[PDB]
Amino acid sequence: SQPDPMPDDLHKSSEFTGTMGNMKYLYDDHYVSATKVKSVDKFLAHDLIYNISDKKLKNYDKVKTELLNEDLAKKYKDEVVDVYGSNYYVNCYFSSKDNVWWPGKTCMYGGITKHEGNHFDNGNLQNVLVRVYENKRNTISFEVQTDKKSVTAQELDIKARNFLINKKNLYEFNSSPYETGYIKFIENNGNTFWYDMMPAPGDKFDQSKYLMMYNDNKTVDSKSVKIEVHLTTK
Amino acid sequence: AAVTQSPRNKVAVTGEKVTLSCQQTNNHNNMYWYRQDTGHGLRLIHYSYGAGSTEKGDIPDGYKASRPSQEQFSLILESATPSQTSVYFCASGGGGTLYFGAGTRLSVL
Repeated sequence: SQPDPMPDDLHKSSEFTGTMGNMKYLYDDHYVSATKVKSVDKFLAHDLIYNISDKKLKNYDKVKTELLNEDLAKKYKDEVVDVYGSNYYVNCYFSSKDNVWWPGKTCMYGGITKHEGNHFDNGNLQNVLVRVYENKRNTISFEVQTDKKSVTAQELDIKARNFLINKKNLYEFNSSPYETGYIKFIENNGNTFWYDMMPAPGDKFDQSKYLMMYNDNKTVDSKSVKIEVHLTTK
Repeated sequence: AAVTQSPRNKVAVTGEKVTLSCQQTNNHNNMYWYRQDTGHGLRLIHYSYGAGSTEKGDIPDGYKASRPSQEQFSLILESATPSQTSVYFCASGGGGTLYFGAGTRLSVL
């Protein structure tokens, strides 16, 4: 398992001076979701393109997802899969040139699980408990739900942040009530890993580079996995 | 027209939530919200480089903004104050072009 964070490993919202609404955006009732799809194209060797239509607005009809490498893309290319992840538009490119708008398209990382045999007997959902710690005190717990036996850390991370934006103002348009935050996952076999929840310091937030951490397409057993969200206040 | 903003005229009471909407039809990458001192210049509140993204201009305080799609950029006064009384201009820009909306006159009494 990955070593837990020391305070110096964690981004601080106090050191970020841009618009925290750009981070909020990525997690606030925001996700690509599709069931039983197969990729239809690609751009580079490490990515897959799906015909998925925006159900909310009409921002896209195609979603490109990038995977860590070409061999991860080959794993899923011809498979019938489900897709769940957080998409972006700024710097969502389908060629080499910077600054190009690609109408009808959106981009994301990872988010792919094989469809067949990954679902529950009926219209049944699996609950995963999230324990939230504020300044080391477990003040709040809740469950997120998934239709999947093997679910990406990304999908659970999203559902957890979405709940917390709505109940605890995790991210707000200008800043956050929190100084640091990380989400740690604890697997059945003792393996743990975590993601920093705050933007890198500075005046700007690159959404694409932030989400790229999902490109490993890390999956967990939704039945046995544990999630802790650890926050400190300003 | 290139950029249409609405409402064109709005009178609001202190503390009401005011939203100004702006829609463009040429689908340029950049959208901007300015307010005009009047007898003076345009001052940048917020702008975006694309859907899902906004950045602070020179005078962001007291305004939020949302770019929910390429064509739409809205300015949000959560709690309207009388200092927010003025004229508001939406702009869209890109590919060596810059277009303006017709202006929103907002008065907060």
